Amino acid sequence: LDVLKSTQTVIHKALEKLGYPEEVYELLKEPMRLLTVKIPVRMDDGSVKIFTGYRAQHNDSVGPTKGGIRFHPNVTEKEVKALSIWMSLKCGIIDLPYGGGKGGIVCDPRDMSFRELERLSRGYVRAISQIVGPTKDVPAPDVFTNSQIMAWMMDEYSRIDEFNSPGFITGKPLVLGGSHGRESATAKGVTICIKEAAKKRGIDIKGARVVVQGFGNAGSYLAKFMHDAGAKVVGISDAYGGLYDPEGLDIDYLLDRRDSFGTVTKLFNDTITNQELLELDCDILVPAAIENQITEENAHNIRAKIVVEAANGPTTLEGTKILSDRDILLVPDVLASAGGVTVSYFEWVQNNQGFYWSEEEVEEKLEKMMVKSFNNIYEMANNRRIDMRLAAYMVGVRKMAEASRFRGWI
Amino acid sequence: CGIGLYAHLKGKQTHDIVKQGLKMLCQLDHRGGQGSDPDTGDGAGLLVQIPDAFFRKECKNINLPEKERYGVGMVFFSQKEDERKKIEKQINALIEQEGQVVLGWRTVPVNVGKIGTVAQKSCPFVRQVFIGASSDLKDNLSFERKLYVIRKQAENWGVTEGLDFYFASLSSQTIVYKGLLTPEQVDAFYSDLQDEAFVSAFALVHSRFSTNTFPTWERAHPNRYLVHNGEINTLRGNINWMRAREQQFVSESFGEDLNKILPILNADGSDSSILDNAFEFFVMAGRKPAHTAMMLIPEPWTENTHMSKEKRAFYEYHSSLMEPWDGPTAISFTDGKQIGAILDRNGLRPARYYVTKDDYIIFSSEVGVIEVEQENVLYKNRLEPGKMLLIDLEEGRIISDEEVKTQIATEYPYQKWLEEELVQVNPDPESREEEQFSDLLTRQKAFGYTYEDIQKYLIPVIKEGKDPLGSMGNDAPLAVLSDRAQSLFNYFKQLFAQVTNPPIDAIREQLVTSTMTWLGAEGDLLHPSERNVRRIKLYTPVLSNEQFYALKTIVHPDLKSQKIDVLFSEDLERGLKDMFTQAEKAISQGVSLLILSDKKMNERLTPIPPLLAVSALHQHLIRKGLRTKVSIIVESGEAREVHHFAALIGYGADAINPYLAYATYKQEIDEGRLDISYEEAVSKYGKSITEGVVKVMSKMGISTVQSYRGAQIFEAVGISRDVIDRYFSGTASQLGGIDLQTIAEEAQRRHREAYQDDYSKTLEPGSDFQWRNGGEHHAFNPKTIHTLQWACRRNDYNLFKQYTKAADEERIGFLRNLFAFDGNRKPLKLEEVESAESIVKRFKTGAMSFGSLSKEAHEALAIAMNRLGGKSNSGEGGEDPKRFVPDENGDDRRSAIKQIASGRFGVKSHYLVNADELQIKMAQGAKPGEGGQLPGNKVYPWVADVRGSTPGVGLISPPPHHDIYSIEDLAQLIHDLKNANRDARISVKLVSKAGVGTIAAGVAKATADVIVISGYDGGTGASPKTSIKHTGLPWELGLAEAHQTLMLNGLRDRVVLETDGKLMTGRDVVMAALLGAEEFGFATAPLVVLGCVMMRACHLDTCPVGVATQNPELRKKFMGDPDHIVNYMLFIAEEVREYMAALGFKTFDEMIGRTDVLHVSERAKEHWKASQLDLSTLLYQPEGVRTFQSPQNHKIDQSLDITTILPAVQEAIESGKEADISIEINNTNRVAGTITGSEISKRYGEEGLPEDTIKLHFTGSAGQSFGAFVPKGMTLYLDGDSNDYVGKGLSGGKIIVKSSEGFNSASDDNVIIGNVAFYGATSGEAYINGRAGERFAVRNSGVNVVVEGIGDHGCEYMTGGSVVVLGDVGKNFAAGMSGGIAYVLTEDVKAFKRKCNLEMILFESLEDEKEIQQIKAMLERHTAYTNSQKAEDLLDQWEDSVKKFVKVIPKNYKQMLASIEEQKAAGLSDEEAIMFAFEANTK
Ligand SMILES: Cc1cc2nc3c(=O)[nH]c(=O)nc-3n(C[C@H](O)[C@H](O)[C@H](O)COP(=O)(O)O)c2cc1C
Ligand code: F3S
Repeated sequence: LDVLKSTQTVIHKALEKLGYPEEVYELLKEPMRLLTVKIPVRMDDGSVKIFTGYRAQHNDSVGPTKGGIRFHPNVTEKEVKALSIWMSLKCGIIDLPYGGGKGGIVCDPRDMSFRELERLSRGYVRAISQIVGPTKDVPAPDVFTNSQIMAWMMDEYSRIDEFNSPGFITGKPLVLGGSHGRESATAKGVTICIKEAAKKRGIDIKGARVVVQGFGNAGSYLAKFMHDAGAKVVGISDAYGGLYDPEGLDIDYLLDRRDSFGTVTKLFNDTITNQELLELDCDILVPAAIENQITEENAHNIRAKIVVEAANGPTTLEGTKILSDRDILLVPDVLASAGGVTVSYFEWVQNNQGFYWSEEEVEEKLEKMMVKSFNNIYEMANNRRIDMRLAAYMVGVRKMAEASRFRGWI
Repeated sequence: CGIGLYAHLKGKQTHDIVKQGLKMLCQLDHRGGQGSDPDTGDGAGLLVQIPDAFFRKECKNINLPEKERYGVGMVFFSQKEDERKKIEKQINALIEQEGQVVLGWRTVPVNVGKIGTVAQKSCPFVRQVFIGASSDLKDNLSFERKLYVIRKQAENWGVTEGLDFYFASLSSQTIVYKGLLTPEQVDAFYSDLQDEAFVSAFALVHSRFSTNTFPTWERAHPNRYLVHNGEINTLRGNINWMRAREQQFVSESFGEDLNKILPILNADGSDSSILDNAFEFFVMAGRKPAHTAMMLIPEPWTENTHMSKEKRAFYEYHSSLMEPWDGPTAISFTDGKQIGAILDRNGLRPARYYVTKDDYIIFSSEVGVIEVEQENVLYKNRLEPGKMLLIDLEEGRIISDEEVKTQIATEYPYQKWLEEELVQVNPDPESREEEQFSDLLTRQKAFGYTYEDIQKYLIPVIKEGKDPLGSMGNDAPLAVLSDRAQSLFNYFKQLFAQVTNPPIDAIREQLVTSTMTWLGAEGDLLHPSERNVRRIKLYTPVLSNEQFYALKTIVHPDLKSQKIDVLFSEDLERGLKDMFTQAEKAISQGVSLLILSDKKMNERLTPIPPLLAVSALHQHLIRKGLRTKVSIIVESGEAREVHHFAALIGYGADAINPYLAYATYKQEIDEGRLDISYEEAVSKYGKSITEGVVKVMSKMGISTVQSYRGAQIFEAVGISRDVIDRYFSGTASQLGGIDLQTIAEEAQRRHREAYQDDYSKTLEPGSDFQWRNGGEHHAFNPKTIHTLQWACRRNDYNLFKQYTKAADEERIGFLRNLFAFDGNRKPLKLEEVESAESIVKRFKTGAMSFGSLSKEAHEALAIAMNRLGGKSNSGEGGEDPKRFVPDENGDDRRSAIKQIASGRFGVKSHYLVNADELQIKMAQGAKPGEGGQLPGNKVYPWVADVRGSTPGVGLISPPPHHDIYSIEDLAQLIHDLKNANRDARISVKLVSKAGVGTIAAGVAKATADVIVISGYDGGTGASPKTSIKHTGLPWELGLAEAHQTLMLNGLRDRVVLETDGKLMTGRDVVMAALLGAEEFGFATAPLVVLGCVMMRACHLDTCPVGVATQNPELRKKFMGDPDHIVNYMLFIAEEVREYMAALGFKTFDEMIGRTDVLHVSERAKEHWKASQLDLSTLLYQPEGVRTFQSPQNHKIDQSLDITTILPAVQEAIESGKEADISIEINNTNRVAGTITGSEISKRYGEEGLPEDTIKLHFTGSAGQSFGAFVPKGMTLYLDGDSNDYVGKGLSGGKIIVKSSEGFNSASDDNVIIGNVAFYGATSGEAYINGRAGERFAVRNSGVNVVVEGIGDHGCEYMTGGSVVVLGDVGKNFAAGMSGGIAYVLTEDVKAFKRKCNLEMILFESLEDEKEIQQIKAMLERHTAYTNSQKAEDLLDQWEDSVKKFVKVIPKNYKQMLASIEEQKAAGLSDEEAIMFAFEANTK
């Protein structure tokens, strides 16, 4: 309910700090093209139910738009617009040629079936094919969406445009023309960011104590990368608890025994709750778990020098203020979790070029982009006495506002 | 019983090896028992290579080709000739059409007269068939494949015809002889063996035990290829999975021969035959024998940190395509030119083998099987678990297991395949939604929830991290008899292992467990590559809401998902058929995961019982050969107990999503109770349910969830035979019972009531584990309780009669209430029948744990029963020796029944000799397949002193008897106890179960005088609640089956059956007697007489009446009196006598077994579902004798003890004078010393004699359980090597074991003791000059030992004493060690850290001067008595040795010792200091 107002307020703060007039705020508060469509669908029983669609292009002054698609049964226009603005901020921070956007459908993948999902996606594309194209829009994977849906969308856009357009949609399967490393992008991004933050703060990465709560694919890949680099992991947690060992935890063995879900806790052994896990001694803390964990009570108990919010807004304003007062570096989530967007951009570039890179090349390009962006934001945040979240928002809005001013819409 | 082989490594052949193998079999014979007559052969056979020399010399009419280019067959025929020649022609036709040329046929001469009567009667005819080789068959592997094809086709044709014939073996390198023969009879019978023309490389052998007295020639092994030991507990799920994969096997080596070989296993065959069939198919498929053996019997690959990465990947890959075959087993297979030997994943059988300078490996069960030159013996090793003893005749070397395993693992890139092809289903963290229905109460009532169930089963799980406990085991009537509507789950009772296999533990043996579950579709087993492993794998069977939604939302084309509505309207058959149609349509489309959901259920659609639906789907899928292509996930609301969970997994469910339980937790958290967060609560519930599932698995012994998944380990009680065959095929049911229509009516009634529910918004209180007025009826209602108490206290007979009437009539409580007398006979006067004094001598009090009860209550029970003249009992908690002397007032607190439980707490020479009878607690009614836990808080000093443990230390009683790994070991223990107390009667305690008749027959053959059948209705001090409710069966079925089986086998006149469990009335006593009881046990009723109010809080140790609490404050409130118990027993006897007058029976043995006087009451017919039961099984009397007359002749005579030792030692023992003798002992002599120890203890007592009074010498191999129950003052110099269970139950004295005199190699590095040593001992010394076996010093409780290395699981459950290991140590050392010390020598400290189990042990380095001096003195005595070079070198280098030693001590033991030492230094008395330290520790 408050997501749109919060986004507008933070955008207003960033614009005020920049010093641009109010015309840029007036233009950027609201997405420039919101479309609501109704998608007919045929169920297995033969009955027809109508799903409500959505699509929002926050801005396209920079160039082609981009956004994900969530099959979340509570998706609404306010959430869609807020997510479009958020994606635009991500693109601005990473310095991509994207403007920003988001789509969604009001449905329930749980009760929905396989062929019915196929037909739903196909009807969605038939509905919104007019305002979507290689130079106008670019769907991407998101909540309740993955490679099969990407492939169906690609196949249908090929059918409707009568010519192959692999670069039309990102996140495709490898055989269809996908990009390698699509699953470890977030882990690689957070690895680069933690490395650079440690370098800037003087904390030696060699022997650095690390805690990774939340052991999904992101946590597993981050732990593996930290172990490869040299830093020791002194804590892991998952849905079934956690562990603790000041002198390493055999990340190789943990990954070898890693199951489908990433659960690692023993059966007949006591576990440590995340609340006490946060308090354990460590140099860097990486909350990548349920949101609203760092608050006033645990702000005084946190001990890590560097906190990276790989998740979406795991902290709160009070916790951010307390950490800033304590002089604990806080990495914004907008920069922490941009690996997915960066790898999607690389996939789009590969499709457009028609030639596919390799894992090493993707690694090098991704790390270069991440280090450059992090260095720029760190320099700006130290030049101006502000919080890193404010610096991230300000940097993200700078490119969009300046491009709009050049293009003369204002 | 056992196995054996005498192989020459280099390949040279002679008749000497065959003769030595026959001698080995003859020596092994002694292990088995006696059947109907000693001449009968329970089963034995011998295996050799093809004797081409003898064949060419003898046949004289076959042009035998070269060695490898033909095969030899062995066929068993009936006595008739028409079918013989018909089958001969048909086999020739098979060979001709397959293209091979038949060389001819031969008849084996046989000596029929050299055989016992039964085997002579069943003597089948033998003919050997010679097969030819065509030029196309270049390779002997192809030749063997064609021979296997021919054999399987012939077997298929035979079974189709219905004839009775068997192929003993058909191979080009193995010919097998076997039958119902004793080894001394085999040579005479098979006159071929006597010829001096045989030349073989190896000679495998085996002797069976034949649990039942009716075996057949075919069943007895050696099988076609391998010899098998023990039993397989997964042989139903095994067969189901194998039949499922049968339809889908495809390969190129067999071509189209799979159609011919479609039946790959014998359904009617036993475990050994089934294993041989499957193994032979796998190895013929194109895999190496070692590779397929490793595939079938894997090591513990999950939870083990001592395994290499290549091995872990190997086993992870193979577990994904083929399940493990758990159970006690010692495989020893062959393939003509290669040999192997394996133990199960837990190593539950002994295997010790020799090596000589002439390359003569002697692998056998025991050590002294044959005479060997100690100057030529080279290695004395043990086949440790997870180690492959592999031999290759052509190479003539013992190929090392490490390199075999390494190269097998590296043959393929399994690590890369696992790393790459695994599928990730990482859920979205932003897709969270705490689901709610808004009809929580309605759904809960529909699925049968109760407020009692919630508040007593769900909150306690979260609070305690484990399943909640209980006491006073279930007494409610069965679901089939209960009038109240009950879910289908209550009809199914869990099962457990009694004999032929131990119930393995879980918490302490976590390294062996494996909870990995695979979801998806298996690939081509015969040619597997990456698609067998492109599957989802889970860590726990249970699932959370987020996980379930992720699985459903996965849209990968290979891993599809389908949802099937498991609901019905009127016709259950229509519903099941429709569900099958959806399933098969989805499979045709290509799905791999099925979701059975009970959601979307309204007043018009009701849910099928999830167990029934899952079983029907699984059976249909298995029958149609598509189960391997799908994965059945189940989402049913009625899933909240570990019992329901285990039933679902066992009968097919891939995963469970207790959405109803999760919603209930959400509602409670929203309300405010259970303050813990929702996610933490969900995780804790999942972990607890997985722990419970592991516990249920451990009860049976299946250590793998994957194996248990196929395994059907439930016994329906009240389901019709037709329904069982249709949907639950393979399940055991005795009485038939309700039908599908009745089940549907019950479900519809429950659903309609729940969805009506138009009066209140509350859940009716449950009555499963407590009594609430208007709820489910219970046996002990307050009316019965206080009527019984009043009658007993008043000595009034009318009140007792009213109590009996109330307890028996007005309801259906048990099966025995459905029996009624005919009423038309000749009554006899009360003065003409046997008397009450004669009645009361056949009663028992049942085992009563001293820890569970109070001293006052226990002494009252004992005094009452002893005064009455019956037989009291003492629980597993031992007994203070002060009770063995009558008091001045005449009271006698001595217990006539001394119990020998798994703990072996108070087992001692005095404690055993001062007794009248001995029991062996194989299991109890409540917690059969589980042990116990007595934490520091509940173990008081006045209990610890009696139980021989430190005060305030949490004791652990292992579930299984570590001395009982099979019926042979049970017989050995029975003999040991009889030798310990020649003047007592041995007893065993079983529980009613399917096959209990077979187990009883086996026990009777094992020569147990008395068998006790205890129903699950019996009580218990503490046990898990689901184990209370859903374990065991009523004792009526067990007693009936045992009596029928025993008296059919002919051994019923050699044992004395008994009964106990809710024997509350003389009517119950008469029912038991008619069913075939002889003596009865009353435990729950005496407690009620004494003052117990059935409050069900014994586990809490807070009894308000002070009957089962150790607190002195509560004990002061006790009010019992032995007079009340005497009155109760007298009233029971008088009522029984009145019924004897009514029935006109003159004497006990005259009435016993007269089941013809029983007929079903009309009330059973009136009952709406109980009328569908079939009672002819219990109402049936085969001809025979029905009373104990024979004395159950033991073999105490002719023992070396009585023959030689005692006759020259009576004077020494009686005069207290020193005496020395030397004796030659062979493996046949089993115990060798327990008799002298018992004599010493009886003559003197606990004090014993001065140190080193009797110095017995010994030489050569010793027998099993050598030197058991040796008291203080004795000394057994055993200058040789021994067998298992050395020093069992030691109670003082020394035991010195040194290698042979002619053995010059590293005796400190060659094993010299069996698996288990010093089990349950209390105090003594020991000096072993060599490595020990697996589970060394299992329950040491004060015995100091010195060993040079030990096996695995060593020092498992120590509670005192000390151990000094001068060498390496196996994995999982000190698993559960709650006391004592272990000065373990080691060099690689970190490797020792990793090997040890870190749960409950703290490590140090020696700093105490007293500790150093004690170790130095122990090593000095060790060297002085042994002359060990390792010990001498350690003494020389003491300076380095003190630094290199490592000390291990538990935290609680260390803290208690420190506190008591501090108090003693302060200067307080021992008792007060102990009490103060205990209070401080357990505040
Ligand atoms: C409080 C209590 C404790 C028991 N403890 C043991 C025990 O430690 N070992 C055992 O074998 N049976 C134990 N039992 C079971 C009885 O000894 C006996 O085997 C039988 O179950 C009693 O049946 P009943 O309820 O008709 O008296 C116990 C029973 C009760 C009620
Ligand atoms: S059930 Fe147990 S707690 Fe006391 S009242 Fe009876 S002995």
